[PDB]
Amino acid sequence: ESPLYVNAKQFHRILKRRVARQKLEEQLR
Amino acid sequence: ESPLYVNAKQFHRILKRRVARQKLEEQLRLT
Amino acid sequence: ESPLYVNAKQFHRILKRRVARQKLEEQL
Amino acid sequence: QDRWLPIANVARIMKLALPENAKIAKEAKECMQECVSEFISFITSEASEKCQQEKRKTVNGEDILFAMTSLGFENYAEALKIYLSKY
Amino acid sequence: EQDRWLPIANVARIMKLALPENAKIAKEAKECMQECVSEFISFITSEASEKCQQEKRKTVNGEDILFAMTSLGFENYAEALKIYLSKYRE
Amino acid sequence: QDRWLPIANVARIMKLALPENAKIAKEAKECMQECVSEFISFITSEASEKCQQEKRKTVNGEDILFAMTSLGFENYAEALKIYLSKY
Amino acid sequence: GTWANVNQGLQGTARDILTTYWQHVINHLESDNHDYKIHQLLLARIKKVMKADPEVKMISAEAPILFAKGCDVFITELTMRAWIHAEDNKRRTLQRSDIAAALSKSDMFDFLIDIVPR
Amino acid sequence: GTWANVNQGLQGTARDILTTYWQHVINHLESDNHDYKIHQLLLARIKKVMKADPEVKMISAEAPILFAKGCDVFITELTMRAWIHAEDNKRRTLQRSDIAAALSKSDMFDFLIDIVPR
Amino acid sequence: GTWANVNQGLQGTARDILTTYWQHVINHLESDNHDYKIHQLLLARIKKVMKADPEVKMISAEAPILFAKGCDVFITELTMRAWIHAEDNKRRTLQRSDIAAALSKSDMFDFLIDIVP
DNA sequence: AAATTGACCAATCAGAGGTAGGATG
DNA sequence: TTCATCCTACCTCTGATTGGTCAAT
Ligand SMILES: [Cl-]
Ligand SMILES: [Cl-]
Repeated sequence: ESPLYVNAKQFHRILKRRVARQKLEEQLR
Repeated sequence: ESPLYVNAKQFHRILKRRVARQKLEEQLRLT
Repeated sequence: ESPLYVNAKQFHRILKRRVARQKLEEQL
Repeated sequence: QDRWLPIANVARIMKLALPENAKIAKEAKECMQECVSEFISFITSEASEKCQQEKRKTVNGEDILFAMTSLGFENYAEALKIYLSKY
Repeated sequence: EQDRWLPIANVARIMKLALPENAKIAKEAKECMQECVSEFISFITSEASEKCQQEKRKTVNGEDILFAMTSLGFENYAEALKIYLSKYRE
Repeated sequence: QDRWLPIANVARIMKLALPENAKIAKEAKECMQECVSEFISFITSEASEKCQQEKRKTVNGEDILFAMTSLGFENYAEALKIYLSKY
Repeated sequence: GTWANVNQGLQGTARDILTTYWQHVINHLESDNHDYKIHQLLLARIKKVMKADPEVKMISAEAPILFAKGCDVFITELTMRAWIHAEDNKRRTLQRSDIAAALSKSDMFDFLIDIVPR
Repeated sequence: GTWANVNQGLQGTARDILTTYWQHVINHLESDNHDYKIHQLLLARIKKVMKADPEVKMISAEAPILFAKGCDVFITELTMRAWIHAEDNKRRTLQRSDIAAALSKSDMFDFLIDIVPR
Repeated sequence: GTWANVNQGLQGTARDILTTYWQHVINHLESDNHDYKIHQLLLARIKKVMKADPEVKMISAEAPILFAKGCDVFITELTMRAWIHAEDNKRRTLQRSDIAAALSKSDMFDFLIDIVP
């Protein structure tokens, strides 16, 4: 279901987008 | 299959609807 | 569908606009 | 198309006429559509002739009920008279 | 040319204001109204125009429009706009 | 909302990608909208951080391409490279 | 005599049910609170059927309303008359031939002889 | 008399609503502070409609201003007259046929016999 | 190397078709007469997506125009990849599960694991 | 003011699933 | 005959497309 390692070129940007999307959602509300 | 006498209250209106129906087909195939 | 007598105040001006309208349409 | 009532409304009334399990052939729906459409045209032609001959332009409720009686739909004429008197 | 018609956006705006806020207007209804109000202008102007030519005058004026409106059976329009025309000049 | 491209444009591109007789579920359209919107936001965020780190205010074409290359969209970078030089 | 058409041509259980269905219709029309609500698209379609006749000039608003209701009763009655032939043939699917069979049982339906040959 | 056209061909609620509309139009035209400065493009187009007639030579500044106001009233009263037919047909979209129907109720609209064939 | 993403995770005729689609995309981008005025409403909305990120300040006119072309290719190629899964289930309607299945064939799509879980 | 395009509503049509009716033993 | 279980073909009904107007630009 949920893998530890994903695309090595994308992982760091995915983590940052998770943070940025959480803020938007908490700023939206 | 096709009878000579039908419902006496309806027979005339049936003959007229056959005519009115023919004239609708004349226009549809024309136009 | 097409009546003989229309508004008596308007009839003559209607007739004249039918002429004027054909002539405008004559340019094309 | 203007000759026929729309088929979807016709199919809905037929489904309510039948038990839950029942299916209706496409042909059966098309037939019923033509039948109910002739029912309107038929009664309306009668009503319309009586109007033209009495020099009225408007086909009204009484003209439809009178036509149903004339054409041998007396059960329809009496049942619908009650409905019309409330309108 | 095709300068025979008022522009349709103005016609459709006035129509929209005549109807309940949630009403809709078919494109063909707007086009129909546009032709109707443009003949309203042409019809009245033509009457006002003839009288002007028959009395040897060059200019068509406000009195001429109102006079043409009463002539053609637009009496309510002439009477209501009479009030308006007087205020314009004072 | 600002987060998403308008769905009509997305649905139109999808329809052109499928056989002429294919259907698209509402949920499939909405999913593709979210995907292509993140595609923009993901590449833009990588371009935007490099700009900040190098103290630049504007994000330009070569930053979008540099971000596509570093994030593993190399085919997208090399194809659009050709397009950028014509602009 | 004016209810003769309710069960004309029907035998046994079918007579009772069509009679009961007509009692149900009459009870319904006798009720005190009618909407007289027609869907815009059904209303325009009934008028269009009536208007296809050149002899018809102007139609009252009450005429389409009578037909809306009458056509409900007509469809239901004939469908219920048709279904009997489907049960007789121990079938679950109502076919065109079931309607044909239903029409032949009552002279009330003679007006349809060109619409459904049988 | 003078206001016969306000109500000509209307019955029931429509009659009071068109009369109230005309009382509102008259109150407005009777107000003492009119702005006669209407958009350059609308008055350019009004003059162009007037000038399409070869018989017209010179047009006063007054004439286009009477028509700008008169046309707002014309459009409004005809749209309101056509809306009645939209309501009768259980519709919330105005169609061309609602305008045609409204033109047939009053002989004031006879001048439009060739613009809207009916 | 540079075109590994074109057919990553595809086998059979799907591979040749996505490859031919990219060749067709590249010839189009290699053409000399580009019309760079795609609808002002779409470019306005692309920019509003970019500007939803607080880190973004000023955007070059060049950037939305790259994303317009890029987003057309992305949607096309993912729709074509997703269609494969609808064709295998003998369906003519593309479903969300066809987009999900398509995403799982290539790690290029790893950035969408939270968008399509 | 006119044209273009996205969103939306109501009405229609199509396909994905469901059930009938037929075949075989 | 009366089941058991396939298969084929049609109907159903959800849900996608269409047609047309508003709103924004
Ligand atoms: Cl009712
Ligand atoms: Cl281009």
